[PDB]
Amino acid sequence: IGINKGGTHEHNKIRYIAGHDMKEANRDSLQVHTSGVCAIRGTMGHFIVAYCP
Amino acid sequence: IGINKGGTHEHNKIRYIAGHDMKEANRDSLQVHTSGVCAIRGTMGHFIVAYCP
Repeated sequence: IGINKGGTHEHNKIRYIAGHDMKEANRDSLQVHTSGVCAIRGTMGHFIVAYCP
Repeated sequence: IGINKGGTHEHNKIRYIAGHDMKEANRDSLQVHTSGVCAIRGTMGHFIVAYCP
């Protein structure tokens, strides 16, 4: 998470690559959830850390 | 619910109070849910009434 073609500190941007070309997307649409509705505390880099039912 | 600095019967005006001021918000985002999603019937004032699994 959190790269804008370079080092940056923010929480409204996610990167992915479709094919062999890099792309963009929005972090606010990111969601991780088990059988029940789940929530995200706060993450940085490759890892997503949270509580979850 | 349903107060816009005065009495009104409506479905798209919710007030949330941060600090010692008054603020505007939309009722459409009001959702109550346990592990399963609940069902809102229609409410008035300080009270909520609903079915829910």
